[PDB]
Amino acid sequence: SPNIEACGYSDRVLQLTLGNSTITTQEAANSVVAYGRWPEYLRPTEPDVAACRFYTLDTVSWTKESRGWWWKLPDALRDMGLFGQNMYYHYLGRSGYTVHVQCNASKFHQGALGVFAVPEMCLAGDSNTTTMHTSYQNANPGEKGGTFTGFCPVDYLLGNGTLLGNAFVFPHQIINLRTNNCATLVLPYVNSLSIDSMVKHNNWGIAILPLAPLNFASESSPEIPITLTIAPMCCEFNGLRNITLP
Amino acid sequence: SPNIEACGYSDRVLQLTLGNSTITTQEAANSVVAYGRWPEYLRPTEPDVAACRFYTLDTVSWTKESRGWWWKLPDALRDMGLFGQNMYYHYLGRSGYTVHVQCNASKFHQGALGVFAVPEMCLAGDSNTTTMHTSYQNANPGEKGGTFTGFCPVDYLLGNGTLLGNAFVFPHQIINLRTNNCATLVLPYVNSLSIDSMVKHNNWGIAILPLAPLNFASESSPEIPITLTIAPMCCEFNGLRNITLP
Amino acid sequence: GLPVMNTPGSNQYLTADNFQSPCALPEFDVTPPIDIPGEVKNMMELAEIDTMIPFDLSATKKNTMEMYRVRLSDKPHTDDPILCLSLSPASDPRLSHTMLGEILNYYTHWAGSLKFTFLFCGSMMATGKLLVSYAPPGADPPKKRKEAMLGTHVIWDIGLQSSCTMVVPWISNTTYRQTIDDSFTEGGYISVFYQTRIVVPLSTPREMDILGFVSACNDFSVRLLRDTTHI
Amino acid sequence: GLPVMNTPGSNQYLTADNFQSPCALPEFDVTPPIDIPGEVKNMMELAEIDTMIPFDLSATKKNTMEMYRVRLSDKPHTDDPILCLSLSPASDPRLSHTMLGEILNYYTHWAGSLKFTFLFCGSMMATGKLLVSYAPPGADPPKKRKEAMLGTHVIWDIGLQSSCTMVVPWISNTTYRQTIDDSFTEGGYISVFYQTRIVVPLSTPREMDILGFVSACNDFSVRLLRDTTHI
Amino acid sequence: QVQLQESGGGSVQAGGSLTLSCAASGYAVSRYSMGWFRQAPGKENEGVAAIDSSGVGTTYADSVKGRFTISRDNAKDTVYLRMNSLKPEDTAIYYCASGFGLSLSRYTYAYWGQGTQVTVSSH
Amino acid sequence: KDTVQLRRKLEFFTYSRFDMELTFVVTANFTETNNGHALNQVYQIMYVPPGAPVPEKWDDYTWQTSSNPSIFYTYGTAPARISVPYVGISNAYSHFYDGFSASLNDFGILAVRVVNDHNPTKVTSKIRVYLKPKHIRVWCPRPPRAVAY
Amino acid sequence: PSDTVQTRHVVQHRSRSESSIESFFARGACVTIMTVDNPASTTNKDKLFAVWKITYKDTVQLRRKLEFFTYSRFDMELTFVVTANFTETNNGHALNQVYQIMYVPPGAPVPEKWDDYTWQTSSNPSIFYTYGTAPARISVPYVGISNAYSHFYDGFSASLNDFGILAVRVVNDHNPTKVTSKIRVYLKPKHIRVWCPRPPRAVAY
Repeated sequence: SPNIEACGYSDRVLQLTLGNSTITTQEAANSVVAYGRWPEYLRPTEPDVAACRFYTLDTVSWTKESRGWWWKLPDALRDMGLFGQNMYYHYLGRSGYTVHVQCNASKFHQGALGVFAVPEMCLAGDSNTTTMHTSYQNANPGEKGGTFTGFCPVDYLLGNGTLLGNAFVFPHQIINLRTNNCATLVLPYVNSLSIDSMVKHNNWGIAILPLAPLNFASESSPEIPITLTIAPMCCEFNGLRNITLP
Repeated sequence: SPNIEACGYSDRVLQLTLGNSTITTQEAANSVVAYGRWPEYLRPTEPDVAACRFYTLDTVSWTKESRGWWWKLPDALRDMGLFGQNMYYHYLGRSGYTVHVQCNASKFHQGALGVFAVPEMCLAGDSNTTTMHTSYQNANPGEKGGTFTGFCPVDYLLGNGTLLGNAFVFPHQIINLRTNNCATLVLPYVNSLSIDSMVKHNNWGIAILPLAPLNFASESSPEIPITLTIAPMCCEFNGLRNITLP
Repeated sequence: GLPVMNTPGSNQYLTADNFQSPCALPEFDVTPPIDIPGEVKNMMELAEIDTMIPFDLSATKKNTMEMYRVRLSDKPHTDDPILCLSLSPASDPRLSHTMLGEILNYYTHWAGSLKFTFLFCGSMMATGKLLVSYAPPGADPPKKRKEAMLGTHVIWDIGLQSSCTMVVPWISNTTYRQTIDDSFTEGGYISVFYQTRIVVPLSTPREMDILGFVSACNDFSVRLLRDTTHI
Repeated sequence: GLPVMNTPGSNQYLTADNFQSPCALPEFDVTPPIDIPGEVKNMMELAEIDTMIPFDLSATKKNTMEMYRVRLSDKPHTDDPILCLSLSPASDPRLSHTMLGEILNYYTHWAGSLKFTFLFCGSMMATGKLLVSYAPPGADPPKKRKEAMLGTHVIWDIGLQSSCTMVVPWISNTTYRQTIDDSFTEGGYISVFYQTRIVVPLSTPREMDILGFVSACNDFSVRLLRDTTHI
Repeated sequence: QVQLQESGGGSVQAGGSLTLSCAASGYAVSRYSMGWFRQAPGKENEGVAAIDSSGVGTTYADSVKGRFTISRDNAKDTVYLRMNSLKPEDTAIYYCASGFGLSLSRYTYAYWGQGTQVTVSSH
Repeated sequence: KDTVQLRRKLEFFTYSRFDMELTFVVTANFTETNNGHALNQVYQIMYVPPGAPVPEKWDDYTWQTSSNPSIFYTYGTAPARISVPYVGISNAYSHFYDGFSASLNDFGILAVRVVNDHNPTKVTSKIRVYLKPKHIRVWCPRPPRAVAY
Repeated sequence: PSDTVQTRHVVQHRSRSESSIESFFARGACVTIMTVDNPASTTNKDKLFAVWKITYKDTVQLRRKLEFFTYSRFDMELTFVVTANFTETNNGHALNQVYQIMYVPPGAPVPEKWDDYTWQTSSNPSIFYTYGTAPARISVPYVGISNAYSHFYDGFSASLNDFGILAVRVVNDHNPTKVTSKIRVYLKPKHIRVWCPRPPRAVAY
């Protein structure tokens, strides 16, 4: 689906400095808007830059054995400064996400990463009658995240009971080592309501699985790191409660 | 039905030179358009003269014992240069036919030939439940053709179970020895589809049976020859496959 | 609810009715029709198509191709017609097996004109003259040339023109005639005689044949749809 | 009361009908709908979305992620294709498990074009050329490069562009084709061969993979809604 | 549903001839070819022999060439893999697959058998 | 092709398109000479579009057909009636087919069972189907089939 | 003809009306089979009432079809095909019956006994279907609490959305000859809208 061919190497280093953050993106161009919609305001307190700035999660090692990785939103960013706060001090909250996944290697490494953003991504446990099942804490692995396997999400079953090959229905991009180094996914707020409670309900779900294995030239770096930078877009929350300071 | 009386002898020798061919028709006038329709293009690769030119089948002897003869289209012309090729190299194919049947005798021979073009002419085998029955090869006797009898097509049953006398519903002309020497039948493409596969399905069926016996003055030529010249009209085929050369 | 009253005829099933019922497959893409040559609009059209009459349905010649071959043999000039035919559709075994008759066995009446075409199938050199005769309904079969000569007749010349066309008119009592055997409404006779005789040069076979055709006209119509299908 | 007559079809229940019946909850405030991104209008739209084909459904590789990994190994230049595929939807186990096929198992026909996209997943430095070939319906499977070369083929270069897109056209006898196994209407073949060979610098792993995708086009349509659900 | 019943397996001697067969259900064997793939303990999907029912044009792998013989039956819809003169390297769990057709490649097939274990036993 | 009347009538032509209107006259009766009782029944008629799974057992999943139409005719009322438009795969229905691939065109299959369950007194029924080809069009006529089928 | 450029695709639409959403679900399928009865004897199990929670999740046909999407809004049209019969091999009689079907809106008191007050429901709808006529039909509009019905719900609070509960009993009283009945319910989701599609559930449920 993502049959693009920007250039191949590197051209232009154009940094995204929003608020306090700074990114220095590989370029800027080549981004996918989920379903063709930009995160908009409810048609409330709009913090903007205060909440709307780049936060970086923990970097994870990609290896010749890796089966995949997964995170939840806003869940992961629950331990992020002002966005971490505003999440616990309000009963409401809707937010967009600029999932900017970067992965650098050399002209000598080969493989392919597919960043899949699954809206309402519940994980594997074939009890249709009683879903949710796995405890609040397991279902929410924070900023460190969870991982796929060959709480148990099977890779070819996308960790939900449906053949991986059809995953390509959800918004995605393929970080193919020989071409792109970056993945840009703007995910607008998707839920059954106009606004809801962030602490309990998980909107999206970033799942990066390997479509091609990792092969490194003779002897080189045994593993390569993948980084996930996420940012809250056009967010609002109602309404401050006894700023119950922890 | 064909109650015409051109002249009786010969007037004008006007040759039909299409592409590489040359005919030298008895005249030109006196032709029957099947149902009042001219072979038109689908409303594709149109070869024109390359495919659209006169090809002559094998000449057959008409005798005082002859019961009749029959051919299939495009079947007969399956062994004809470019039209023979284009038939096997394409999965499609629709075509018109200018069946120009000639028969020459003297002012001393007497008899009558009725050239009947039966659209979708399946041959005799009274298994309504299981038609087609007779093998692909028998059903397709090529350019040499098949013959009626007193695979078994009964003459008075037009070789299909219906009384010959009613054959006059299909387009036809009567080569009556005392008048006409030539028969011209333009048959437009008739089938359940807009275009189909020629190799498997037989559009028309030229059937020439004797309506009057052959009687020759004292001692003369024991038999007279009948010739069938057929030509593909406004034909198209889609789409060249690995020009799988034989 | 809107005050409605159920009248007699409710819950019955008239086979020949015309009502709008539910369509089992909503939004189904029907394949569009193409102009395949030869579209038929009405049955009377198939009748205006000349069809060969099987004249000689003799003991051996019937159910064989010979039934279509009327042979002019070498016999004496006897005013005995070479062929005679009853203009009585289903009330005569000859007009019945024609496409024309095949349309008439599905109705009760028939009106208008009909046309008999005779095509000679003999040597170009051969010549002669024949008299095709017509005797209107109720009249006795013309058994002599002189007899047949008096009525509507065409003097068909073999020597010149090969095909004769005699259009049988509408000389009928009832505005609509019986397709069945009735004396109140009985056809008539179409017969051929030796005006002259057959003249053949040299040693060319002295026996040739003639074919016959029959069809309807623009004014030919039918009514009261009936059937006759057995098992 | 207004004279009304009950015709046949009254008191029956057509599952596929469309009638206005009583609304159980009068004046109920229905929650207004919001523009939640991703509204679907028709099923054909989900087909125009490229979906990865599980090419290698081998004994061990089927029902595992390996079914999606076509590996270009280090073997001799034998005109034996690296991969061949039948353009016969439900009549071939590979095109069936695609989102495209998943739409086709709910209809009887399918029309229009389809597009196969191949994405190379090897070292930037690695180069070579391959020949993606297409053989129209009814034609025999191209088993040699020379054979496959004659027909519609794309010469896809690895060295330059990473992704090839070959749009399979509409070369079909019937205006509407069978989604079932029929010889009257059988797909064809899409196969890949070593135009050149694979060239890798230094000591970079000599075996990489290629992924495949399939989707529909704007002219792709379906008909006759059917099902296949078991217990 | 197309079924291929891999029959003719077992533990024979080194040089011990052993024929294989597969009953092809669900389709007309002529529309398809048929081949063989072996996989040694913990190794990879490797080819051995394959021929097309219509053309009966042979094709073997280089290492197996000579000793192995493939032959089709259009009457019983079965293939016969005459693995003659066996060797300790021929100890690989075999598999049969109907082709589109025709030759021994990576996978290039679709219908796969359950798997029959042949072990070229040696003293 | 099963009956004769409507069969020969359609044979005067080679090609046709026709809106097929169908009506079902259901009639019941007790079989055993017993003063046994039965409650007014319901029958399920099924027009299954051509090329679909033909039901075997009256228990199978294909008797639920999420997509295929069904008609629940309660006995004792006006006979059931459905309209199946031109369901041909071609541009016309071919009465006489010349060439290879007699299945004709396949207008589908009808399946009927008693919806009401097992009642001690066995009641047999007979469904008579009628066909009215409204909006009919035809092409290229042939001589009528003289003999018997 | 033969061509493999790389254009968008080729041509424009070609008629796709019978494949559209509304037309994809325009067919009503079986959703459940409720079994009541009118016993003269004290049978506490089959005791007149039959309770069933309104859920598509019970059957397979209509279930998998709805699973290609995550969100949906739909006017739920329901029809009830009631069929009766005598159980005992007796020439016993029975008068044409009446049944009471009850669409109880989500989050209300689910009837237990066929005697309780909640079977009178001053507010809840009811349908009195006399046997031997055209099956009963009601229309329940979008009764969701959210802006859409969530087929697959991710997070915590499977109850799904709750479309209510159906209860049916025989209105006619205790007749010596026991007659059993079966109510077949059908669901037609007219005016249906959907959002964010997922890969279809491959296996069994």
